[PDB]
Amino acid sequence: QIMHRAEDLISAASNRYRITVQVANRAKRRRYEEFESAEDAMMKPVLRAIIEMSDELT
Amino acid sequence: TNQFDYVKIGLASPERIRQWGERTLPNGQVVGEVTKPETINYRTLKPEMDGLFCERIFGPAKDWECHCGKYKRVRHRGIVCERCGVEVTESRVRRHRMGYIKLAAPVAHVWYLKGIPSYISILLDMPLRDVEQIVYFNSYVVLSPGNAETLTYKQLLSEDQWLEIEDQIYSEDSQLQGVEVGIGAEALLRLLADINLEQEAESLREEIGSAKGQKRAKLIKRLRVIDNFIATGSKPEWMVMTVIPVIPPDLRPMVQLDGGRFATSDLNDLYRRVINRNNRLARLQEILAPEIIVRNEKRMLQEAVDALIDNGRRGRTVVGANNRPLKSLSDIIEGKQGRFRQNLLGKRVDYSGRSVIVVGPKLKIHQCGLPREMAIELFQPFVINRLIRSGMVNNIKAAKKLISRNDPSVWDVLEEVIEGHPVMLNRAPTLHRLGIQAFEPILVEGRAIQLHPLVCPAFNADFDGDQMAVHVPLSLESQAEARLLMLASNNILSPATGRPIITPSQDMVLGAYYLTAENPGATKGAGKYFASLDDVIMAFQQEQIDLHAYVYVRFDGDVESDQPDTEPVKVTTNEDGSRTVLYKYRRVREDAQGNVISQYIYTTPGRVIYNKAIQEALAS
DNA sequence: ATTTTGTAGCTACTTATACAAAATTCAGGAAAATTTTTCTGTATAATGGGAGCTGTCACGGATGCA
DNA sequence: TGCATCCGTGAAACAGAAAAATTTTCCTGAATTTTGTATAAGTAGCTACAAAAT
Repeated sequence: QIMHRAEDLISAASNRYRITVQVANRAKRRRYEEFESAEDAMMKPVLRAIIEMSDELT
Repeated sequence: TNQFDYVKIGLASPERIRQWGERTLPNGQVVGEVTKPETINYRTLKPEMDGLFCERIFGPAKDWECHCGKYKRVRHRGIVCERCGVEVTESRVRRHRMGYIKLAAPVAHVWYLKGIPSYISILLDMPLRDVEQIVYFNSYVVLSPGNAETLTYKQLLSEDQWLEIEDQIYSEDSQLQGVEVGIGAEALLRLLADINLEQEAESLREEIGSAKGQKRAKLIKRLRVIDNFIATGSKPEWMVMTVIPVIPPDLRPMVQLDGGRFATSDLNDLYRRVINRNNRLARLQEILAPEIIVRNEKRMLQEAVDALIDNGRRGRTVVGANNRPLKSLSDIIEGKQGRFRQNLLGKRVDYSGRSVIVVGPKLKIHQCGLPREMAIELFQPFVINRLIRSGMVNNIKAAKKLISRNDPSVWDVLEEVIEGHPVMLNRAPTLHRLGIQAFEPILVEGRAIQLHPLVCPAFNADFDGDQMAVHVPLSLESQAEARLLMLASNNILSPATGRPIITPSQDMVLGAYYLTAENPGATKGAGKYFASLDDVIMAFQQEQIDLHAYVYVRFDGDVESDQPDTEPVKVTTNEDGSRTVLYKYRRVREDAQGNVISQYIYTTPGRVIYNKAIQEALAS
């Protein structure tokens, strides 16, 4: 689940920083790109970013 | 960030000081200087035109408005006023201009002077009460010329002696030596400025090898300064100074107060003082008053200056209408409250909210209560955004208004804005990193913050009235790492020690205790038998057994019992797999039967709960 | 069998132009008027202030020393 | 010279004057509309008219 994904995400990746930031900017793009595509009000671009980086990417 | 790399601490030579306020204009004639100590006019309130708030040298307080007038709009910007020479440039140009005072007398920087090493002295090789005398007009010095005769160099003529130096007058033999009797810093000046120093750190270093068991400390010191100076471009003379910078006015702001009264700033005060003293003194030499006034005078000036720099340093702490020591330049950037330490490492941000605190049962961990009142404001904008997204709100003021109307959205949209959006909580200033973590803001009614027990220890909270404080993160990136790495879930254990820190702590322990204890006499459902399914449970709601009641339970897994028993006891040697064997807890079937076909555990029906409860929470 | 369609047509007929001085006002100037700010004097004689505060430290210095 | 003390840290005058200012006036001047006013056609009208569809 996203929670365990969020865990697995950084349970087997680069510096926990290093990750984040790239999670971050990603979502940044996930927000910039697809700007207000699917409302996303619920699945924050960050959340997206995470899942698509903690499961999709994995 | 990419504007500069390193800073360059140092001193401000009189050119650089006067280079803090030139504001030369296209009429071509320089300014930045202030010829008046007074502040805004009495009739109107405008800033004189050469006082502590002269616009034309700091800037038009009224955005694009030549103090003269004629222009009251950005339209007139680069263009200035002929008549006033006001530099029309909005108003933020102030708070940064600086201006300065040509000094009618030099002043040995308090800092270099009464300093721990009194560098001045360190370089003058002359202790205080001697060089300290020289300022303060209190003695004299021979001067290099003054002592070219019987006089001995750096001999303090004080005054009586100095007069005796005037005695034995040149009307007699000899007395052809020179002058510069050091009554004032004006001479300490050319002391400094006298000396060369390339010889120091080498010709002086001649010593340093020698005098093996000599003072040593003295010298090397005296070096390292010197050396330093020469190493930098520092000529000691720069230390005394001659012209004074001046704070962009508004930082010494001064302000109309509603009731009409005004908010004077000690800055302009110290200042203005030294102005007078100065001017006046110039008028004293202008009127060629007999010294001892003018002398006195300088002395004063001197320390007016001084106090400005640093009140209370040396002479008598100035005490104005504030009915207390004033607040010199130094001290506003010093102490516990020097600029540094409190506005600067500790500023005082918004997007926050405090409150009392209260246990938030029902609400799980990694969540927080949140009152509705505060949650709005914290989230203010974000929400309005969502308005406009949903379109319900058109402009903002639209929103604004609607926000106060608490339309359905206000308590509907919001919380969609909100979840996901971590928040950070903190119980008072907290060194510990875990002292503050990330949290999911869930709305809640009254006004407290709900709060989870498991996290309580970390923050160390009572609930006797503590309070906490909230902040909220913005960039999205900054959200990320809330989640990612402060989210109060994921931090279980003390960073100071692998130990966990979440730990069910009180009563909840004793729940568990009491759950799992071992009431003696346990009879109801004691010595009973069970086989998975959580059977025994059912029995429990049907009280088939007692919460506290030893009973066999089919469980093929492992115990741990405490009080290990591993070895058998009283194996039941009968038939197939019937060694079948006891244990202080177990009871089991190996041999022919198999390996462990039987597996009844001697455990109370609580403990089974517990075990269960974990269990399922854990894997599945 | 009138009517609407016409075509071959204009004339009336009316924008359009552009100028245009005339208004017609406005701004700035200039005073000038005056109000407010400054400046200066003052004659018996007069000749050192105020305060208090009195409970850490340290250190390095502490030169100062005996 | 280690061993004093001992810096000072982290916690109400005035009248007389004048001169300023300033400031109201002006005025004025110009600059700036509007309107008059042409202006000039072209015109889009419009008004009969005519044959051929009710």
